[PDB]
Amino acid sequence: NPSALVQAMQKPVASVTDSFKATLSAKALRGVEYASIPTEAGFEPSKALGDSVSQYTADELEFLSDARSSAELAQRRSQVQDTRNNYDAMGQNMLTTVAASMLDVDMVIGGGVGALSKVSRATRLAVGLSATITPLDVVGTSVGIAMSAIPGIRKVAKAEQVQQGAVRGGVNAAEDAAGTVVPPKDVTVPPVREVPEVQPIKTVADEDYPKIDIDTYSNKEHIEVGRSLKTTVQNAVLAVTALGDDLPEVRALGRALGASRAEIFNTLSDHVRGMSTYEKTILLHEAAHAKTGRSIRAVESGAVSDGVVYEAVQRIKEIQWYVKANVDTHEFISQLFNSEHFRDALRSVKMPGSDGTLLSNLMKRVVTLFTGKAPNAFDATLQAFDPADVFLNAPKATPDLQSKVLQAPNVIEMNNKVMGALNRNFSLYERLKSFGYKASTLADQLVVDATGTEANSAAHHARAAHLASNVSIVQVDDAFRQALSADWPLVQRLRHPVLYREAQRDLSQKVYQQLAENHDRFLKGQSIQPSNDPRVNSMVDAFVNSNWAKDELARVKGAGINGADAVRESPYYLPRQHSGNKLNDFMRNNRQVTKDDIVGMYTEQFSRMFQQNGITPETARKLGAKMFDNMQDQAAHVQGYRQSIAGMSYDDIENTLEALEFDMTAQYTTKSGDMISPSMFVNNDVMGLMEGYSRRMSGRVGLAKAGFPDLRDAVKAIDEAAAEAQDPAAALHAFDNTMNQILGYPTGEDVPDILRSASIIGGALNLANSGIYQLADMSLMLQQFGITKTLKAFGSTAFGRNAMDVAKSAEFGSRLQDVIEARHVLSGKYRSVLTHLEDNRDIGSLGVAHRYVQQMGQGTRFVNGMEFIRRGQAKLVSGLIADTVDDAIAGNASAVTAMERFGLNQQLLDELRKATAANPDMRKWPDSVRMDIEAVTHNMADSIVLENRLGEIPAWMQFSSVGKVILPYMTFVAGAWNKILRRTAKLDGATGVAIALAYQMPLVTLSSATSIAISGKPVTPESVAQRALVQVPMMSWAGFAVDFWANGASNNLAALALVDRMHAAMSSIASGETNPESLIKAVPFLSILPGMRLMGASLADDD
Amino acid sequence: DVVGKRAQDIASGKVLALPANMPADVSITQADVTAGIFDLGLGKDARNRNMLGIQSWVFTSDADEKAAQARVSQVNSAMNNEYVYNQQRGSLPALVGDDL
Repeated sequence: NPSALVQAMQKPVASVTDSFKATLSAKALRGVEYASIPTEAGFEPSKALGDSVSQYTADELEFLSDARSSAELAQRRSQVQDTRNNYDAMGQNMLTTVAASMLDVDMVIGGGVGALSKVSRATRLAVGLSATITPLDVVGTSVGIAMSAIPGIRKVAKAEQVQQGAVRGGVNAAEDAAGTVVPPKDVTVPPVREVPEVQPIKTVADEDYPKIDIDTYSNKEHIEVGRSLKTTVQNAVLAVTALGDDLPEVRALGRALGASRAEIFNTLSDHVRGMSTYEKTILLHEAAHAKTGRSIRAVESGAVSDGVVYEAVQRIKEIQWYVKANVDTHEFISQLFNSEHFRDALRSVKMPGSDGTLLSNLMKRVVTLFTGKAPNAFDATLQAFDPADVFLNAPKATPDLQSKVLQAPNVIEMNNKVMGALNRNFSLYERLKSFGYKASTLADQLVVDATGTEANSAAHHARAAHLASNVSIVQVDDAFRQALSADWPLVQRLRHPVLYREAQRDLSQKVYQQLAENHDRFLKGQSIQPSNDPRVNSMVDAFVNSNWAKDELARVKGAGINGADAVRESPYYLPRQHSGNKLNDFMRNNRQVTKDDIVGMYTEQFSRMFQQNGITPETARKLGAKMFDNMQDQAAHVQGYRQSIAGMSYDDIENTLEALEFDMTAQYTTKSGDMISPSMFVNNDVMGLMEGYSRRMSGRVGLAKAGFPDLRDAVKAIDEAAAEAQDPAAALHAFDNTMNQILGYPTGEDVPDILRSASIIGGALNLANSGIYQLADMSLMLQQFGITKTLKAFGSTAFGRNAMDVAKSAEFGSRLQDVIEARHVLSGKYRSVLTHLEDNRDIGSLGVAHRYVQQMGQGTRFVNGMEFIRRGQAKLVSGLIADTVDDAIAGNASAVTAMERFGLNQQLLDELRKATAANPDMRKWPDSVRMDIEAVTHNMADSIVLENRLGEIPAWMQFSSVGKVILPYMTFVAGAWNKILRRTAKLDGATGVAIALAYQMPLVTLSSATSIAISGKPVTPESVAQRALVQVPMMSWAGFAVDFWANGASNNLAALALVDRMHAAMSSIASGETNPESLIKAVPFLSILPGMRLMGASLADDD
Repeated sequence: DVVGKRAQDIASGKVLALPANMPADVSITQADVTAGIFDLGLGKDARNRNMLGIQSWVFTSDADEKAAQARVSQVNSAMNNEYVYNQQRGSLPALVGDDL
């Protein structure tokens, strides 16, 4: 009874997750490697572990509770063990665990076993060790070490020398044998000479590796000697006295001081030996400034009330006060040293309260300070008070940086140059402001990421909104993968690449059709019913519970974005569009149907739709013809804004009327008697229809919150701003290109999405003293290493020659650059080839996939990585075809006689030459000859893929000079792959970050080399390495690592979540706080260096 | 008694999980061939009492050595594939080293 009152009046116990904050805490970034495992009905991770739950550290349990089936749990329990084994070795040295927080890719990108726990432990360790004298310096130095170890390279060896060395082993290692079998009484020499079976290999220290060191003394008082070796004052002084036999018997003063900062010499026992007697006395004279360390402690409450020193400080401050009336402590104390007549001034006065000159008693207390022995050594300092390269230096603003391109004379220029090399956006924001004043105001509303105010640009809000969508797109992506996990094991996918693609098109059609019924039934108050195919029910369920459909309709209504209330809502909603690809592909197989029929088809619909408004027949035909002209533009990716300003960009009738309801079942009849209907040309895929909608709606929502809820005034504000600069034409083009990028339209260039980079602008001073510049400088030197090794590798191989040489020639370098950059393929005439290759073949078509499926670990890290290479190779092939077609049209006979192998004839060529002459722009081919040259190219595209598999040059391609560089490429890369797997043999994260760079680095090198030559300057490795930085700054290199780790919707979460974690830390730093947590979080680009080491060094190894 | 104790020791999760890559100590080398592995016991033909199928057992040329060297690597690759397949499905037994 009474115990009821006690519990009735208590307060409820807190949750068991309110504690453990900063340890438990985003599941998508942790289950990428297990995505394609089917779910198990009624599985429960807690009920399956049973008694075993008592052997984990409260975060391993967090990582283990995500299992959805027995196999997933079995694999997670395996990964947790490798995670322990890796960190056991690194625990041998405390400092190395501090640098593990910034250099383990699994922990900084995603997929590791706990990330918060490691960071929250590294911060505590860094704080503890400092009790390299402040917590920031411990973080800074922990990475300077662990990266300065010069690597060793393999080299061929002579067999005899190695065998001699190995024979001196065994001997010198068998003298410890007891020899109780076959005693010495029974030994004899064998009648034949033996020889061991060692391999002929050496090891040699590398020569091009840089000598990396970190500066940690700029922001503190320090002593420079001979203006390297770094030591402390209390260490240097002792060495001077010991090796100081040539000093006046001053030596006792040195001994006394040695028992009482940072020092740098530009082997310690010999540095002091190479000094004259005079200098090494000035070294002690400046070391007598030890007072500063003690003046500070008596201003702060460190030396609370300790006698002697506390009284000496008070009676020095009293004298400091006295001199003002009758004739901070640091300046007075410094003047006592660094001047002559100042001392003479104090001699001509006696104290008002004791015997002795004012100067005499002042010195009495300095000895108490820099010695600490209470109140005879005054004679020594008196005589030490009577040009050398030793000085005492106050803190300076600009650190010492080793890289060439970062040095600047003042703090503003250095800050401007540092941020340029990290983020792409900064150099764009800078270039926008040169267009006068109106541009400057408008620039702040589009691209900047303000750190000190609420009003923030449109790109920031769009980035913030685009994460919410992807958190729900992923849950549906993982359901599609699981629906085909059975019936298609990895081995089968590699054999039948073409057919595998249809297994997805079938499910997409089924699910899309199923979601149409349940929407129309929901909207009319009827009842929903399930289907009889078990996959469709699961796919639909994963869609309703995803919940993004209502979220988007709620968000878009926020801020009232134009005519958005007209839309209707339901959990099964899905937009509607036509597809220009399905129209062309259908019109290719059938040639009885011509343009004359599609326009008539749409005319019938348009005439019936607007009957009540008295639509005259002429307008019906005009609208029918303008639904075809702007449908071809959709397939070729030549659209842009300024054509969808009336409303939103997802209605097919508004976009047709703005340019000056469909039955979808009514059947039309063509000339040949074939029947046709508009349903055949509707879009069907789901994911490609979800991402497109989400990306553009995020861009519209972000733009509204910046102050432009409707684009009509957004256009006007640009037209008015451009008419202020000296060249209005360029400014308008720049702003149009920026707006197209923000809204998510194809600009035709090959660049990463604008949302993936930040434009932080804020306090220059606070950033400099945080120490970020030193860490940015280090990561920028290692580029020299990789690029130098790549240039050497090109210089070595025969294929590297003539390939590094075509790039210099003005006759061909320009075309090779265009082929690498994919500038003729991404949009315009030729995109049909890229579309056909992109979504009609699988990883099994590479050929290289078969050759490595068993060395590489046969897991997800193989398939996830191979898509990146597919999407790399398709662009090269398409660019080669595009180049060799224009060359043929130009007049090169040797190309024409190879073009005709696939079906050209005089009739097509004459018309093509005629058409090209009238108009060289040609955003698209004319309707008269479209369907023939289009088929000619597609036939070629297929053939090359079959003959080129091995990495060989087909016989009929011997004419093309540029093709000699592209076709054999994949054999060159395979060489680097073999050497890396001969060094690690695992394919873990560090190996992936090396393979991706091994594939992607050389193309950048060739493009940059071509770019430098045409500008009439010499091409040296340093020049190439510096020019590469203005194409792919550091934060874009990490983009490739993410691209090789995850694919599709899961990529966006990781790529975006790194940037905000950087902005949120630099904002806090700029405000005035420098918590080491902030420094750790503020440099996510530093993760790829250890992976860089493996690739960079591996290119020097012998075969 | 040993079996009974081991069963309920396994049931309690006292055994560490194996890595994702097979341990180096599980591979087969010449020292294991000398130890007597691949011995098939009694048989009719000389070729049918060694699992590798080599005939010469008294005087052997280098051609037999090359075939043996290739076949050892073949068996190692087969074992690696089997181990990977078993590990991925989460069906590996509670054994280590020589037992595995």
